[PDB]
Amino acid sequence: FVNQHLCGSHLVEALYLVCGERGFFYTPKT
Amino acid sequence: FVNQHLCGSHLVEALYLVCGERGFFYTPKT
Amino acid sequence: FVNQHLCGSHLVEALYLVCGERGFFYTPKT
Amino acid sequence: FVNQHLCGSHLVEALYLVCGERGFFYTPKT
Amino acid sequence: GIVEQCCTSICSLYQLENYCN
Amino acid sequence: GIVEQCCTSICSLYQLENYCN
Amino acid sequence: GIVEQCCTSICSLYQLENYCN
Amino acid sequence: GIVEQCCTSICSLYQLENYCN
Ligand SMILES: [Cl-]
Ligand SMILES: [Cl-]
Ligand SMILES: [Cl-]
Ligand SMILES: [Cl-]
Ligand code: NA
Ligand code: NA
Ligand SMILES: [Zn+2]
Ligand SMILES: [Zn+2]
Ligand SMILES: [Zn+2]
Ligand SMILES: [Zn+2]
Repeated sequence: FVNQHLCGSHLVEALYLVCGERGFFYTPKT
Repeated sequence: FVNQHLCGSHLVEALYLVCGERGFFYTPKT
Repeated sequence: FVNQHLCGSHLVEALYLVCGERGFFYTPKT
Repeated sequence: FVNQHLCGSHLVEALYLVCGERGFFYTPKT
Repeated sequence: GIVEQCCTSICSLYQLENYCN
Repeated sequence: GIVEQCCTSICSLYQLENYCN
Repeated sequence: GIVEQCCTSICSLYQLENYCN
Repeated sequence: GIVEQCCTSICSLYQLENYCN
């Protein structure tokens, strides 16, 4: 995997690349 | 004509900003 | 994203003097 | 280890590389 | 739908909150 | 949530393979 | 509880008082 | 108290490990 400290459009967009057609939830909240 | 795959990676833009702190839900199925 | 690991030092740097006789109370978890 | 007198700001910066993700406090009073 | 309107048509940043987390 | 794991530190595919449906 | 704001934002000799010992 | 042990004289990584929560 591209192993990095991802943030911004660097992250959640990448899910849809791997997370598939199921869906996802975004918790910005630490 | 209808590329959700692109709509999904573009919208995914507008999903994060508007809901960057409240976050968001998505299901690519739907 | 922002690095507090670095960023904090400048800060953990500042807690001491400005604090004086009292000193500070930190927690590197939250 | 490095061992010397440890006073002023120089020390407050020591518990940062030694204390970890746990947390800390600072008491200036000897 | 969400995949019907925002795609063949554009969406305005306000209605976008309809489908938020 | 995810940030402590992935933005503050690096997250691998299967570490977030848990974040989806 | 300050480490998340006083990082990307600016606080000096007057706002951080809130979190000092 | 905290300083006299490490500042006046020398202090060691473990003698210092007690100054953490
Ligand atoms: Cl595109
Ligand atoms: Cl960046
Ligand atoms: Cl820096
Ligand atoms: Cl000196
Ligand atoms: Na982009
Ligand atoms: Na220095
Ligand atoms: Zn960037
Ligand atoms: Zn695009
Ligand atoms: Zn720095
Ligand atoms: Zn000096």
